[PDB]
Amino acid sequence: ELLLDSNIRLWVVLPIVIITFFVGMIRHYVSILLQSDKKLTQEQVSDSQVLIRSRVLRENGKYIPKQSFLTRKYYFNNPEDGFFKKTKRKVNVTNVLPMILIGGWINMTFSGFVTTKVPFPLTLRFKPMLQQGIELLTLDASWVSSASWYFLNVFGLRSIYSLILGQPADTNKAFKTEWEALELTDHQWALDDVEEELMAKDLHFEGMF
Amino acid sequence: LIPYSPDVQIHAERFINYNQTVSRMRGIYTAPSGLESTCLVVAYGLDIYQTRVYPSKQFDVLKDDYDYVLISSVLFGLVFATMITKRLAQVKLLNRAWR
Amino acid sequence: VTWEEMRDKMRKWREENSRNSEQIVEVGEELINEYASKLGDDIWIIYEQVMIAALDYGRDDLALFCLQELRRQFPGSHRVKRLTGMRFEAMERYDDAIQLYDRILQEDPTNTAARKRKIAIRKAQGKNVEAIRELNEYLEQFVGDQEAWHELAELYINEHDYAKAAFCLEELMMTNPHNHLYCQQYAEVKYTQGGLENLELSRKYFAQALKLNNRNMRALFGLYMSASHIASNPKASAKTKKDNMKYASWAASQINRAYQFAGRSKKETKYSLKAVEDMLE
Amino acid sequence: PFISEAAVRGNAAVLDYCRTSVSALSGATAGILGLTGLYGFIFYLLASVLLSLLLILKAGRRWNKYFKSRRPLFTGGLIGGLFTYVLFWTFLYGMVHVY
Amino acid sequence: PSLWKGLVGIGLFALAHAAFSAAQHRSYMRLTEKEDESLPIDIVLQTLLAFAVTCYGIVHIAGEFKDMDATSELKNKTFDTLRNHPSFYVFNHRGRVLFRP
Amino acid sequence: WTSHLNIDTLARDEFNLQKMMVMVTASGKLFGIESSSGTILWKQYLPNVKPDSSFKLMVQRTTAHFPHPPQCTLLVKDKESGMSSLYVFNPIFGKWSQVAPPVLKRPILQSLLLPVMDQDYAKVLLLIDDEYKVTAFPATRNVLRQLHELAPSIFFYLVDAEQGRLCGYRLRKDLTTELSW
Repeated sequence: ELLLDSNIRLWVVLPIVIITFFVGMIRHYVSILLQSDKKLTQEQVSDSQVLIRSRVLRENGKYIPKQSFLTRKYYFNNPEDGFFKKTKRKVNVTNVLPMILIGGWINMTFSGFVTTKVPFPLTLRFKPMLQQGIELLTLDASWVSSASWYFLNVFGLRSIYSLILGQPADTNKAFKTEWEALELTDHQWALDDVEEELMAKDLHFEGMF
Repeated sequence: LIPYSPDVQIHAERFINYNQTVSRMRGIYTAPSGLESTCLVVAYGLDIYQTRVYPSKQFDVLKDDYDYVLISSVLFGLVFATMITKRLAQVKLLNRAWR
Repeated sequence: VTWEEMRDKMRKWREENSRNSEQIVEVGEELINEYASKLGDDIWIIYEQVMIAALDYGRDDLALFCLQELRRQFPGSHRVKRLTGMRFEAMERYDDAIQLYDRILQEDPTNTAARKRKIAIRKAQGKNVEAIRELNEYLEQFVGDQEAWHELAELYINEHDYAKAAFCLEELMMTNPHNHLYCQQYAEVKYTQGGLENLELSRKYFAQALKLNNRNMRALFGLYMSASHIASNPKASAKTKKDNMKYASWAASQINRAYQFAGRSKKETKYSLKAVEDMLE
Repeated sequence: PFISEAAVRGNAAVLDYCRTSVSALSGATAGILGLTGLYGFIFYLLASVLLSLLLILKAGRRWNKYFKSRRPLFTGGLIGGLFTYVLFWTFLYGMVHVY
Repeated sequence: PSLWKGLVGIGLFALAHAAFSAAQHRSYMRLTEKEDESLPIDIVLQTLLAFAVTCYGIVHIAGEFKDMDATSELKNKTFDTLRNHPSFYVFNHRGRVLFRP
Repeated sequence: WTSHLNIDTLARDEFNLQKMMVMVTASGKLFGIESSSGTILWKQYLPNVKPDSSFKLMVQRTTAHFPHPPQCTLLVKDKESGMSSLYVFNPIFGKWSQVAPPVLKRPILQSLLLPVMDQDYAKVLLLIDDEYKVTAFPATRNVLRQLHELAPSIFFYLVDAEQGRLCGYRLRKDLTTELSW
């Protein structure tokens, strides 16, 4: 049970928390600022919407009558005049590096002393990792340097960030991915027995107000 | 472990008293000093000498070359960076939503 | 009332596509001045919502006021250009609007609001034969637009082309299968379209709408009138006939109970005496 | 029959909020009481049990309209909660018992 | 009620006070070097009660759940708020010649 | 905290790097020097001390106990007469503690400071006579009981350099020693 100075608690324990919190918020806002900018082609969004239409047809086609579903699946999977067959086209490290650099800088600037003691014991083999700035080989492995504290905070504030904060493909290849999956679908009408299911009980008029 | 060398050399950089020589030494007293890295040393001969010895370089106190201004400026350089990047992201999202 | 409630009201009147322009502008004109400082970036969406509503209200004394404060904060924005085009179209200036929208479409070819305002004039000019075609072309370009897929159904129903309106209502029901209104309006289209080949679908859908929303009464009336119409058909078999006379009786056993609870809610008026004499026929 | 994603995501967000808050509170409490070694990782499980009980009492009977299953009320955020629990445990221990 | 926030606030304040009390007791025990090293049950009871109250409070302030059935959110919708399309609005109706010509 | 908005005012710091060195010299003079700077805070003089005496300084009670004052003991043995003397004092201020030490009627051969404490938190000191009878200080009833219950665990050893002997005695329950080795 060592005795450490309160100056350590006031200038290495709390500043590390503040750093690892505000730099995470900054990284989030910077990721938002540099979100994305991609080339948008009208044909790309058109084929994407057509793929979504085919997906919802092969997924929710059991709600429209059978004949309309047959007409749609025929227009989509027709060898002739079918969209998928006839129409042929003519076609993180950067996120995690700042955390490692800040860890290296914190190790460099806050080396040479014990920072805090983790309440759960650790094996001696990790002594050269948690105690980079200390030359004592006899001191327990629970006593860690500043870099270990920073990394513990980095891994422990990820879930706290969620409290303060709110939290097309290759067309020539994409067409076949939906064609092969839609050719095997059949209509299973869900309204073929809805009348008897409704007659089983009365209407929930309670709460009309 | 270092291989056995019989010559235990005396280096001037190891003298815990630079030039405050204690003439005709007669005893050296050591006290635990409350901390875990410093020892209170009192060498009494003709002259009396008192100092502190850190065999492990004071592993439990804050450094003396600690740059208070550096971290006290980096804290603001992070707080104000957050405060401006929040509004920058908000304005960028507003411009993106309103095209 | 406090401004924190007026903001919630202006948000609710915007989530659902309400068109109560008078009540919208009456609250917007206050928020423009009386509480402009209490809300920050929420004032621009309120400007957009109030301008389009005052246009319906026929009050350009506030339309241009909310338009210039949006043109200043967002210089050259495409939404404000669309607002300017809509103001032109509301002031009978259908000539500059087409040029403005062609100028908008040449900067961002993926823009869709200009594509929709290009057919809004055709609907306003009466060229529905041209509006339906220009909307079908846009749909062929931008599939999945669940607003244009309903405007097309409306245009086809007004054009009395009930056959092709079902093709749009099916595209709407595949994407919103949990929406009972899309089922009710499809049942009505099938009812108006043809006979036994379509009443068989209308009866099913007027009941599916009830199963998705037991408080729906239009679907109940539609189910009753579709069951009776298949029961009173010459090409209807005895099995279909008796099943329809059972469905109609089961629906009538609940119509009166709904009306009975309604007449119980109003201690003065009694509505049960109104519909029952109709159900016995 | 038809599940609205905007509600299951809201329920999952509420559960993650509860989990992240109870994990931090439990880390703080374990750091205050000075628990260490195994008596901290057992207190974490006792706190998770208490949180699951409170969640079952919040959902109450007729919970099937809120969650498809009662499994997220138990397993929801065990690891992401354990990490924050360890962090706050170390923080409150090294700021209450140490120093 | 909306008083759950005050409840979690008082719980967090009591937890901070218990932490300060534990810090004081640890300082005293390291000063006198006693072999007992037992935290006073007086402050342990306060810590446990504050933790329980704060957790039960944040369970309530987290926000209420919402039904999974989509057919439950559209049960109050009407066709008067679904026919209207804000994109295809036309302004050549009678409201312009009636309200403020 | 809200209100905030020398030898008496001397108190312990945080790191405990500043202590009070109680120095004894051969001239019979005791000094108290602060370790931080080196200023003699108190002096005391033991009269009739010979140049070749044998001194032994024992810290009995420290300053950790607030109601009870610190207490140091000094055993000085005259080389010629053999008569030893106990001097108890307050190592912070230097005033002789009002507790009268026992009059050691026989020459003291050796002493031993036990971790056993009286109810007053004073670590017991045992002095072995020339007749090999042990004298305890403080010789209260509680220390007498704590020695009657802990006697066979206390061992003295005396090293006579002129004869080259090394004897070792065991403490009995009645404060008597029996030759062990």
